[PDB]
Amino acid sequence: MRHRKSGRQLNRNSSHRQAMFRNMAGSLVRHEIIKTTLPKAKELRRVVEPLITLAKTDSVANRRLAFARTRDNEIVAKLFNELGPRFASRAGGYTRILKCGFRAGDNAPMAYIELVDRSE
Amino acid sequence: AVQQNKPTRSKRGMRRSHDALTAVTSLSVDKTSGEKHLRHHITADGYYRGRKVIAK
Amino acid sequence: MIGLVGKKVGMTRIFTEDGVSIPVTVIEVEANRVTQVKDLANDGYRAIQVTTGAKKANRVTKPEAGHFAKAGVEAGRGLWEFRLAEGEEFTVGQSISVELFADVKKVDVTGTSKGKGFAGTVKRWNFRTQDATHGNSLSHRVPGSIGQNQTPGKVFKGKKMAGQMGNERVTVQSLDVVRVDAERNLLLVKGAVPGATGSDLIVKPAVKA
Amino acid sequence: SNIIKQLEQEQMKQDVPSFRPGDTVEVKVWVVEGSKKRLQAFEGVVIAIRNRGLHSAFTVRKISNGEGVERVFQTHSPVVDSISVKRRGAVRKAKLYYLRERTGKAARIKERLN
Amino acid sequence: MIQEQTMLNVADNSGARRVMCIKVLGGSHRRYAGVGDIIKITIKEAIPRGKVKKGDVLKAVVVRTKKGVRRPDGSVIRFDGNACVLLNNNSEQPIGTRIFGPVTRELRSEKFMKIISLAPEV
RNA sequence: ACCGCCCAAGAGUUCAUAUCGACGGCGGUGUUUGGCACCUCGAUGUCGGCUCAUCACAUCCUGGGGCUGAAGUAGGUCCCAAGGGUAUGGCUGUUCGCCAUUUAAAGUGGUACGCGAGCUGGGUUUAGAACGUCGUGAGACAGUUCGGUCCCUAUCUGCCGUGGGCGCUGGAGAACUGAGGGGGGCUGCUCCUAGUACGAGAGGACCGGAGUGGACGCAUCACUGGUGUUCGGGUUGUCAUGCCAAUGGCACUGCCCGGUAGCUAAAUGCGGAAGAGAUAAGUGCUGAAAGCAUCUAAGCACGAAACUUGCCCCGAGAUGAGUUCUCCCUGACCCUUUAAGGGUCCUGAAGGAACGUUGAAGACGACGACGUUGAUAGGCCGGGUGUGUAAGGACGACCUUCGG
RNA sequence: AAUGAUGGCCAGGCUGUCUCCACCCGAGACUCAGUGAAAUUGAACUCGCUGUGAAGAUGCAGUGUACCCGCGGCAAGACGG
RNA sequence: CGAAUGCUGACAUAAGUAACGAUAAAGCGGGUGAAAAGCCCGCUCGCCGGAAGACCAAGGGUUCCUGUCCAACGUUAAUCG
Repeated sequence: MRHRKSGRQLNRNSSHRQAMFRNMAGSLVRHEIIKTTLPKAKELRRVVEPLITLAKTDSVANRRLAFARTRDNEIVAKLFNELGPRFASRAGGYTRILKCGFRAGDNAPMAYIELVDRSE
Repeated sequence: AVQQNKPTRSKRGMRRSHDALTAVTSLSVDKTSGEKHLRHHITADGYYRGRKVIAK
Repeated sequence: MIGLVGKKVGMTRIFTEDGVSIPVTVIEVEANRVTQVKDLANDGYRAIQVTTGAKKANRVTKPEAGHFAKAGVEAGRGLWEFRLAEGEEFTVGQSISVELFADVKKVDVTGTSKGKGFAGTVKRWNFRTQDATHGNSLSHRVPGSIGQNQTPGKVFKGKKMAGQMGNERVTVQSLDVVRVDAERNLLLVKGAVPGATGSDLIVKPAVKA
Repeated sequence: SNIIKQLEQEQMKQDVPSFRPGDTVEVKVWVVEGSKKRLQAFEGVVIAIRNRGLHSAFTVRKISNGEGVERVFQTHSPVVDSISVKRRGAVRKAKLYYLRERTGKAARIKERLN
Repeated sequence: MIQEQTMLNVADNSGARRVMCIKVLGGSHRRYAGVGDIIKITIKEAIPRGKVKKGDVLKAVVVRTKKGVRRPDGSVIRFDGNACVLLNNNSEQPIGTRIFGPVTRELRSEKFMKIISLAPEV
């Protein structure tokens, strides 16, 4: 039964579902790349991509908001200052999906996700 | 809550007959160096859609 | 007057002049087409094969292309036979209008219902509940007894058992008439057709007379 | 969605009045009495609002000389002929379920006369 | 919407403030009956000098149930509390002589025409 | 034992079968109380409740039909007829039972006195303690009261759904037949034709026209709600976050006031059927046999919800492989246990497939849409659910001569 | 008198105990990876229906029906353990 | 020597299924490596705080530290213990 819903369960707790995406929230700004599980990365897009729409707005609230989730005012200071001019005029498409194997530790499907422009 | 008579040898195969593994065989051949790479996957050299992404 | 079936657009509550409420089925039917002869002549029983809708140029496959190429027709979403009622009778290839429901006063609905997968038996057949307390031993929803003892000792075929139900064709006939727009090709009917919304469900003039 | 969009884009009401969750409300609902038609009052407050267009709602809470007969109207069903405001309310939230058990001497809310 | 032993208030001047649903009329298994339904019920109290005494039993002509009342547009005029008006055995009509509070126009058919003569509401 | 029936006292006001019957007579079934001990004592768990059933018909209502000491009504009785239907509470472990009140009406019986590898344990056969009684006791009572442990991860049969494989004598994509199967067969009530028929009168029609049930099955958000821990606002303290401004957490989401879209019923449409056939009961047609005659023996009409059609749906692996529409396409060698033959050089067509972006399709599978071209999904511009007056800047005044 | 995790009954309050169930959040149940058990076991190519029989049949006589093999469920039977 | 619910030794069987020992939670850079989720450093999270902190007694017998190895052990991998 899942007509018309959005989100995921992912063996994970809402507040932690809430949180466990958190640290990334500013994080992958910091290095711009990882390996990750695609569905999570897929969702990480859904985790990040929707969050990345944040990447277009600088005023007081967001400063709390980007600090608001992932609990940090580090990365927020970054975007406030630096990345704004990067994606001036794109209808999205700020990250890109690249398949890279399977975690040798667990057979899980490996995935590199990176900013469409990336470029730390 | 148990079998009541011990099954035959031959049956055991048939139950095992659909569990046969399936081969991939759909290899994809890249355009830059030609290193065999899975279709839709960055190469072992980290290549996909032809370009050198990442860099390792 | 053969029936006309559409995509289960959705539904509405149709509003009137004097306090009349009409929550009606909403459905899409394009200009229909009968595409072949079925009768004595080539099969011995009479039927009218009908496809409606459209397909994207590249996907009309040569034999079906030939099927439509031999037909020389646009692609439609599916070919249906309307069994010829001695006034019913068609031959290949005609693109159809909807006037065939001039009065009807009742039509059908038959098509894939809402997706459900393994529905619960409590829902499929309106079974009962056991009590939720006073020593219930893990049986808040089981079906309970099904059959007899050392006498016939077998399970009668057809027994209503819980499982997948719905999400499939469903004939809905003898259905009051409310309203249509031929100019828009909707069908808006007091009472809402089965299936998933957006479905096709066989809408035909009443067979219960 | 573009099917009924034109279908019922022409069936939602034409000139609905002012209310909030807690504004005073009275749906003159043409009801059956004898052999002639007339208008009979159902004056109340909104405790619950539904911004859903034609199938929406705007709530009326009367007091029926002690026990009301409670009404969930259709703003956009022509069975609601019209609304005539006696006063609006001063509300905070969306749904004034509190408007009921609040009675008599305290049952009032001030006018949000702004 | 009156069911076995439904809490029952009284809309009448008989004194009894007490009634309780025990049997619906009109057809077997009739479950949720109200509005204009008549059912078998029993009186549990009255006023001191009323026309009924503790224990007298009768049926019902409903005028209120917590479920309120539907109307032409799907709209409903809904009841706040389950208060009712009983009926005679033979003459029908509420055993009383003065009735008060909401009834239902759905009881309007000239059979309960007696009440519809002089009410404060409906 | 029960039911069934045979005789005819007699009754019955008449009349032995309107409806009863002496004394005697002959059956049927196998359900009550019984007999017998052939199987189970290296285990076949007891009473009753709860959910789910199923058939027989010695017919409860409905249907039909006959008769009747059956005027309408309401009975009594006999033949046909098994499609559908078949109460809610109090009292006690109870079944039983009784009782209160309803209805068309609360039919009788088999199935290990159905059903514990689906539930419970209140009763009845364990250890504690009591009273009456009975014996010197030990203890007993088939006399009575308080308390007290219930296990199974489903091999096979079976049954509900859902796939892979192979064949149908070339391959591929469409539309098919309808052998055969399965769900439905309620009606209550009330109003008009008809206080008319009957019936003195009462009261009460036949066959027919109008309205409502309630139960029941299919359908849908499209009311009405509900809900909705991702949609909002108000709050208790505090962790603490360079301190006035803001956090997040934590406190069951901290408590509380709300709630999309969908999903849903108390909300809203829908249906019981119309139709034909055959009849049946039983009665109706002619018919002599037996000069009559007759429902019978030959040639003629009707007859129920009971059976073949009318309705839905399923449905050619119907191995009897049924029916029509398409279109893909017709390579060089040899060789022998030389033919429906094995092997060497060109060719891979329809299509399919696979990996990718996906949905009211979903356990998986399986299906659907769709594969950059991809509107497939998201992302960027217009929508506006639901919450319900954010936070922050400033502003001045607010407080003193003005604000009266 | 007072007392009681004491016996039996009747009032008030209360509410999903029930007519009659609806939605939502969590942990399993399902797919992929790795490791990896037990009770049980004459032998088996392991259909229904009437009847007969150490007297209640998968395996007897007569008789109808049925392409090969999985996967998710259910618990009448195998006098199941 | 076939049968004694004989005894001892070896191999089947259900099944590649149940199960993987508290519902306090994790995330990313950098290092090694034949080979990082589980090891080290770094930067973030969250939980306990009359304890999941610090110290005696009894009991225990080298488990303490440094180098060094990956057969078996560790309910998986292991540069680790």
